Amino acid sequence: VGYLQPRTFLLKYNENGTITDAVDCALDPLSETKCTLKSFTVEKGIYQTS
Amino acid sequence: FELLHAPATVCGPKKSTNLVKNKCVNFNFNGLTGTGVLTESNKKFLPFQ
Repeated sequence: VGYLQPRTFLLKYNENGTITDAVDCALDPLSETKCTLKSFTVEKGIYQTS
Repeated sequence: FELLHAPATVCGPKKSTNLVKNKCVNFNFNGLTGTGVLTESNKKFLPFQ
């Protein structure tokens, strides 16, 4: 039994519209970086969060 | 009543016509209008969408 909480997810659709990956934001410092860039590959360097 | 939030099931006194393809005529599906050529598409959708 679990309760749903309002979070931020980045849905990744394939060639058929099936959700195969979802990255949750507002949890880890690495996940917050991918939330702004809206991508899955983050290069090296310093970035801004909030 | 809401607008553009659920599939058509009420509508009003508007009779449906035929379907013409390969033409840049107007169309209307569940209240949503527009202008474009209705062609073929290899991609498929979902039954609950």
